[PDB]
Amino acid sequence: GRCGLSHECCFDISLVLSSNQKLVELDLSDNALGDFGIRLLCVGLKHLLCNLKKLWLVSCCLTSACCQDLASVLSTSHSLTRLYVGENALGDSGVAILCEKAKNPQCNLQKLGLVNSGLTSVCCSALSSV
Amino acid sequence: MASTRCKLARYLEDLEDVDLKKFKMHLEDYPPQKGCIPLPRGQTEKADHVDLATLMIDFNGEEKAWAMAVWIFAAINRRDLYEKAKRDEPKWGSDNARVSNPTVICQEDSIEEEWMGLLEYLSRISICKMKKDYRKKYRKYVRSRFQCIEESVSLNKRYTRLRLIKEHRSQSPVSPIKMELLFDPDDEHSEPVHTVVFQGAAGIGKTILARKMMLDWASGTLYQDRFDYLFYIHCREVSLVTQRSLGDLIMSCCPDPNPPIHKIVRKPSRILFLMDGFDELQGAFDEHIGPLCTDWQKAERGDILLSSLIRKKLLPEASLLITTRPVALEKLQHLLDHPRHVEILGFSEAKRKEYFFKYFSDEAQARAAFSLIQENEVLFTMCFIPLVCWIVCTGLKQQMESGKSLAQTSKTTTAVYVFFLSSLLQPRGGSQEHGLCAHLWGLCSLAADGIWNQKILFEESDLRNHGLQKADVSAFLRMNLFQKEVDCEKFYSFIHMTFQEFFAAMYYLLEEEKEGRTNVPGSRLKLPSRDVTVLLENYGKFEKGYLIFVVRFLFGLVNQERTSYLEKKLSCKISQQIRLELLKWIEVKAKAKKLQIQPSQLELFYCLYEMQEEDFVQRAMDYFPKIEINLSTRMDHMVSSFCIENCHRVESLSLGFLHNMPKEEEEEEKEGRHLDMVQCVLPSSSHAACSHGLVNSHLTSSFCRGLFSVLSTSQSLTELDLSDNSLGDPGMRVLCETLQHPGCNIRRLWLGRCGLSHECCFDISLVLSSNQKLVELDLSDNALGDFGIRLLCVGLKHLLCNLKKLWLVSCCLTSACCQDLASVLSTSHSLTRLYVGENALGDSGVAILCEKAKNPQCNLQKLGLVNSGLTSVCCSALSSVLSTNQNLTHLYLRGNTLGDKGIKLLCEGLLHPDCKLQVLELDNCNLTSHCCWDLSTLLTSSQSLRKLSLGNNDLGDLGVMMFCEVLKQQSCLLQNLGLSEMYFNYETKSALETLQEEKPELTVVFEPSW
Amino acid sequence: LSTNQNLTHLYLRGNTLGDKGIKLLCEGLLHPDCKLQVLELDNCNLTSHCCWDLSTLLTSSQSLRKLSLGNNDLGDLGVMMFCEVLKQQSCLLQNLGLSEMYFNYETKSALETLQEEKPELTVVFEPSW
Ligand SMILES: CC(C)(O)c1coc(S(=O)(=O)NC(=O)Nc2c3c(cc4c2CCC4)CCC3)c1
Ligand SMILES: Nc1ncnc2c1ncn2[C@@H]1O[C@H](COP(=O)(O)OP(=O)(O)O)[C@@H](O)[C@H]1O
Repeated sequence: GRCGLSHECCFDISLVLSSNQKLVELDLSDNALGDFGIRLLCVGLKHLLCNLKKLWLVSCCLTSACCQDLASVLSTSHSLTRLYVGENALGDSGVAILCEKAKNPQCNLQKLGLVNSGLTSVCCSALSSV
Repeated sequence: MASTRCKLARYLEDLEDVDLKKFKMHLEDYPPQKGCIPLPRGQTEKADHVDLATLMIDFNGEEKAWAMAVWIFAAINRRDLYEKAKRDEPKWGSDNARVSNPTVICQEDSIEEEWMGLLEYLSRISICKMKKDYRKKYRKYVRSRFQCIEESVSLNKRYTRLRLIKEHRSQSPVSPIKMELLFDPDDEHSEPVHTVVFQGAAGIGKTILARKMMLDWASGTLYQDRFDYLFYIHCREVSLVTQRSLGDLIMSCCPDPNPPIHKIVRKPSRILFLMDGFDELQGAFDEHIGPLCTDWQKAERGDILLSSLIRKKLLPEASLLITTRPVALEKLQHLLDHPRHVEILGFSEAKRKEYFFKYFSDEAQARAAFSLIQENEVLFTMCFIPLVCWIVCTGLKQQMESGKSLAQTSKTTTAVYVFFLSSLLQPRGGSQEHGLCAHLWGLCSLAADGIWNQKILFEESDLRNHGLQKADVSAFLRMNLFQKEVDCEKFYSFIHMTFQEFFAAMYYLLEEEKEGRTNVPGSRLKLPSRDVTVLLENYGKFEKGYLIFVVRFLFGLVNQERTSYLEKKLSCKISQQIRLELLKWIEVKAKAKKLQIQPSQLELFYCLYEMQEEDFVQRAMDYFPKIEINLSTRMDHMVSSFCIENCHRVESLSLGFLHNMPKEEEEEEKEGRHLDMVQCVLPSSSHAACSHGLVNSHLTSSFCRGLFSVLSTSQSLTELDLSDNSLGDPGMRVLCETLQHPGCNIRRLWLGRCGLSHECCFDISLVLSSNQKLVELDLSDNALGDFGIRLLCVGLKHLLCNLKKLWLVSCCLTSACCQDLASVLSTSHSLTRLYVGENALGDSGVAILCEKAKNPQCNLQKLGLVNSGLTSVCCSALSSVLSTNQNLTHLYLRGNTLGDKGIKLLCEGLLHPDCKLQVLELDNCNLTSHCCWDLSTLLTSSQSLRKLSLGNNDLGDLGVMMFCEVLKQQSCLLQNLGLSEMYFNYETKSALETLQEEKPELTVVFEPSW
Repeated sequence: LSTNQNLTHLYLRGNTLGDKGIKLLCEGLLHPDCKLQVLELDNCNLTSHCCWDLSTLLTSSQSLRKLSLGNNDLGDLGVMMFCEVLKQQSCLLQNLGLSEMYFNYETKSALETLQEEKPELTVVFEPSW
């Protein structure tokens, strides 16, 4: 966390997630990476990687786009227990995808970190059903 | 005699420097004569001649200042100045002074109060009165000719801020410049520029815009008040052979009983002519007619008057605004230079609703009808070019006067027109006695003559010839709502030129009222030929208005099923044989000549789009594998998408900016032509600047999803080109999913010179993994970087042996990527050619690029390393590469400095017999005569090489001489040699031709040779 | 040119004539008794329009050997007719020189193939690869 990493690393970190498997927790908070990074990290999250339960990704200067990416992995993730994606630039538009993924019984997530994300009341109608 | 200061300054110039010093001292020490106050020492010494004269006047007054000078000239003994001062007595009026607030010695002094106004009124008599008389009149007059009928009664309420993307110079800043400073250039650039032109589709509203633009500025309205006059001229009244002067043209706008034109002949470039519709110009017009016009008042020919006006040779400073039809641009564009092209677009989705906000009076009228448009998306995408929206709202409005709307069946532009006619011909048309179908033919006959004889303004003079001048046409007039009042004097006309061209197409199918009617109103002659082949033969002529809609509407009309139960007054086998005739027209165009004025491929695609149902359109679409089109709006994207849905097996698709497609020449094998640099000239750093701040919110995931959905259904398509396209990474993701489809079948894909980056390279790597059947990729000139190379490599090594060539030049690549390119080539099966030149690899980068080439698995053959920045230090490596590689045969190195030290190793690099080099490029390599002997020795001793290039180097007379010894050594079984770009005298050429004459085996070429 | 039995060469590069003048040039060699073998018309301010006219003479003229026409508005359509010149077997010309105008692939496209087809005529394209 809090380092200066970016997307090229996220390619390398995605390869690391694919090869370690025994890795159970990762903190990338406060690292200014963006969305492409989330795309590559997701192809990592979905290969020999059910064991990953927690992921810290706050303040990574992430736009809403990444939400399309976070949905698909969570749409297939086996044992992702906690997610911390707050304080990034997702917005109510971004979470509109983040609520679609949560309808399935396969969603083994337990916690959700959305503090200071900039969301408004319009997004509550969605997560209420979630 | 206005200024005494200037005269005193001239006398100060006359004074010698010693006399001037004495004059200053005397001015500072002036004695008290005639109440004269001496100048302060600092002011006198610092002041120049002009300033000192002003300071002398300011200190005491003009009369005292001159009197002081006369005394000083005598005191300084400047007799000539003293005599001149006595000889010349200037008038005491005053010079220009920045005393805006008057100041006097008395404490009360003076102010900018009423006194100023009184003085101004006393001295100012003509300027203000003349300006006032010229202004108010012109303004109110130009203002009251566009309203107050008892629909054209409110115009500004019908504004919209219509789109105005002004063509950026055709070889990013926004600057919409809609109203304010639209004529004004950028910083300086071109201050005296006068010509601006508007490009818009037929029916956009360019005629409306001029009326609005007049109406805006016809009240000042915070428009270009720094511009004095505007001149509206629509070419409906203007015709050939008129022999009328500009003043006659000017007095046409405002018929002044006492034309002040002598005062209108004032301040050129302060007056603007708003010329309207080049399409409206009817008749022949030579863009470079022989006779020339420069006289403003001479009664000259109508086209000649315009000719001088368009060339601005008459009235050299007059500004001009010309609404023009895009198809007619080439005439004026060749005619006139530096034209401010302005693309104008119709209403958007929301704006179309906002038009109904202007139009409709109730939501149940507005909201319900508009809701129908959204469901009818084919109509909705057709709801561009606001004229069609006018048809939509008006026609539906009338339907509400009788019933409820439906799907409206308006899937095509023609379907919009005919549905409008059906509601139009409701009350009296149904009865046979008052059947207007024969009268519909009557107006169609008039419509046909409207362009066949170029008389839009037929007037009562010709309507009586074509039909019932009083009784019947009055209903049609009231149905057409405007046929006479536009001219306002006596002439009669039509609503718009689309209607005239629409009815012109109808008469062709109606067999001219069948062959069993006739009954002409005196028209035994002047019948345009019922044949349609002549229509395509005169197609594209300005004499006939380029005949777009006439031909275009024919396709929509001949829909058999549609018009069968719509008209039952339709054509016969004549239409069926017309289709074959029209089929032949489309057939010949693609096969015979691609270079014509503008029979565009998309323009034909518009035609086939109107003609629904598969087979005829299929035969026509299968007449061209060369599809090179440009797109501007959803409708253009839709018609292109729909037309390609037909047929299959199509070879090549082309899109994007284009208009020039260099720097992408394929070489294949055993070619005499290779890929060479172009880089254009003008893109420079502007291309990179546009790639970052492009924005373009009007371009989205749409405009592409549908079009590429056709490509996903390619059905045995092979080649796709996307060069120069402004397609960014999101569109690239859509294209990659499209390619992923098993049914894409695409063989080659070109995306060079675009603005792509690494996110795409992730998507392009996925595409390479999924297509496999892709055999060639061009990513040249795309600023991507190295991460992209890393992702592209994991792509190159999965289900991807088939890829043989890859173009990656100018991709702003650093050396790092070389570590990546090595590993893939260390494992690549069938990568035949590689182009990675002009990137920032350096000798450090190629140090890896040589390591990979040692293995026998390296099935590479060509190598593009031109302009890569490499130096001699890297030659020691690649020298060993060539001997140890059994497949490389070509190497290109033009523009890269090596020097003879590096080239020395190159000969050793081919010294080994197991070398398979056939082609080498060494032009502009910074090479000298010294190494020429060394390389020549190899050339005789090497049999594998075929062609070599060595231009732009220090070959020298002695060096080029050895090529004769090469010939004298019969081992010179080379195939080609290319030298160029160096000036020499006769002897270099002298041996050249003789040995070229002697040698037919070797194709020696000297480019600068005669 | 018609009335002279000895003149065989004329050089006119850089001199503006325009297609109106060049139109008469074809007529100027229309007479069978013309003995012109070399003509220079590069940089003559010439357009594609007259290319058809001069081409007609080229097929119908046997005396001419070499011609130069660069730095003029030949156009894609105009340079195309040189293929029809080849397709008209009467094209027993000895050389042809065009240069100094940028075009896209199609101009070069037919060039090499017909140069490959034709060894009789020494067609040369200076800016060609
Ligand atoms: C790009 C190219 C060559 O096709 C082109 C550019 O401008 C023209 S044009 O012919 O002069 N103008 C029009 O065609 N306007 C128009 C259009 C449609 C439907 C209708 C109209 C007029 C009323 C119905 C569909 C899109 C264009 C052609
Ligand atoms: N800004 C606009 N607002 C509303 N309607 C418009 C506008 N511009 C054009 N129109 C419609 O277009 C028709 C006239 O178009 P016109 O100016 O003749 O286009 P063009 O000059 O391209 O043929 C009118 O019936 C009008 O309803």
